Amino acid sequence: GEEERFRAYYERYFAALAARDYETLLEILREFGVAKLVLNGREFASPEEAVQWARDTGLRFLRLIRERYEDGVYTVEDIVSRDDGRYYRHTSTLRRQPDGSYVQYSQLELLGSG
Repeated sequence: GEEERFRAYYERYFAALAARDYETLLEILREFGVAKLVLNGREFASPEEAVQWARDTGLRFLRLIRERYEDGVYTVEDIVSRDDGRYYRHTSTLRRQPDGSYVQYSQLELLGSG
């Protein structure tokens, strides 16, 4: 039931981001086995760097748009914002690796600012 595991993990994830609780995001990434994040092609070598990014930008959660499940590939699209008022369409693709860790590929597309 990898699809159920995916969805329950994302509930914990987005709810923690709705609380701006960046440390819980870290524990969830570690527990699920995400070893690496690549964001618009930039390497974040471990969950530490990913959550440092979230804290440093002041990442906020606005809206979930869709979730799609495939064997070893979980795709989510949501809307997020930063401290500086900028809004993004976020497409995350979590890919299971041969050794059972996951790599998250995030694409962030600017939706604008006030």
